[PDB]
Formats: sequence, C-alpha cells, structure tokens
Amino acid sequence: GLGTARLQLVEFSAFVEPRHLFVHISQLESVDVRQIYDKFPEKKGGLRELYDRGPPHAFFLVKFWADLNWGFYGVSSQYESLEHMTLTCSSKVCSFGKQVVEKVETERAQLEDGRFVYRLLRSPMCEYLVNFLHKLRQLPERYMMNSVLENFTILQVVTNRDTQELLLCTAYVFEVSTSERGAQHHIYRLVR
Ligand SMILES: *C(=O)CCCCCCCCCCCCC
Repeated sequence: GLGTARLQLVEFSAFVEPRHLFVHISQLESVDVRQIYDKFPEKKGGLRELYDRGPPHAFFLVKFWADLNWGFYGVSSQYESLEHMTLTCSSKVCSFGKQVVEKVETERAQLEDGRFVYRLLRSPMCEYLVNFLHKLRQLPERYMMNSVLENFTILQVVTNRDTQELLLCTAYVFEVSTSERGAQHHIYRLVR
C-alpha cells in the first residue's frame, strides 16, 4: 500500500499512554495533487515543488479519521527495505497552509529477518501538537473538530540521507471519527 520497491511503511501510530491511538496504520485510488496544493505552503519544501522534482510514484495521501475519545504523547513509525540505507525523515506540520513545525530525524537500517527495518519509536510528539490536541478535544461537537481540522495538515518526506533521493512523500489530512466507529485511514496515490 504505502510504499515503493525501495521503502515501505510497515507501521505508523500516534498515541498517548498514562495506550490510546489517535491514528494507526498497520501493513489504491488516485487523487490529483493539484487539489491539495493550497493545504501545504508554496515555498521551498512545497508540495508542488517536491512533486515537480519527482519521482511521482513516491507520493501518497493518507486521510485519517482520528479517535480523540480518551500522559506520554508519542509517534511511532517503522519502515522497511531490502537495501541498507540511512533515512532522513522530515515531518512538517502545516496550519492554514503555513508550516508551523519541522521535525527532522535520522534512522540507520537495522538487519532483522532478512530485511532492513527502520524503527522511529516513541518519538515525543512536539508540544504544538500536544497543546493543539488538548484544545481540540475540548470542542463540544465533532462537526467543530472537523472544521478546525480542515486547516491542519502534515507532510512527511523520507529521503536517502547518503544520496538525497526522495524515497517517500506522504500528505496527511484529518477528521475525527466517533469512538464507536474507531480510527480509520484511507491511503491514496497522488498523480498529476
Ligand atoms: C512531532 O511532534 C511530529 C509528529 C509528526 C507526526 C504527527 C502525526 C500524528 C498526530 C495525531 C493527530 C491526531 C488528530 C489531529
């Protein structure tokens, strides 16, 4: 699903433990990237610009329906490949199309069961998102949460640190689910 030949997403969770999962991916239709240009900044590290350089098959959209019905605030990601690499993982939190956060992390391949795994586990969620989540769950209606969440996106860029080649670029968009329904995601390919 979320993956190329060179690098696949295996698991992605954001959570709080006193464990509640806001979102969870465990491991496609297309969407015109042009639809979502305005959801990200048009500066350097703009989605149009990234997509221009390519390659196009490295670009995905995840739509998350998140569970805000629930501490340590964490993000855990696991990628895997057959090639030994060092990864630069860049997360950009955007609000009204402006970047308000950039988190840049590095992970070296670890050999395990005949493949390379990259484990970025329990990275502490930045305080902007923690304060944001705390406010967001105070809202008395989901329709209000979704309205606020219309203006909030995440762009994750994963590159080969040694070659600077883009391996993965994922745009995240958000709504809230009911706790009855639980978290859900839909992964799409971005095309142009
Ligand atoms: C460091 O804080 C950056 C983290 C980047 C990924 C965070 C994505 C998960 C956030 C969950 C939010 C749920 C509702 C908006």
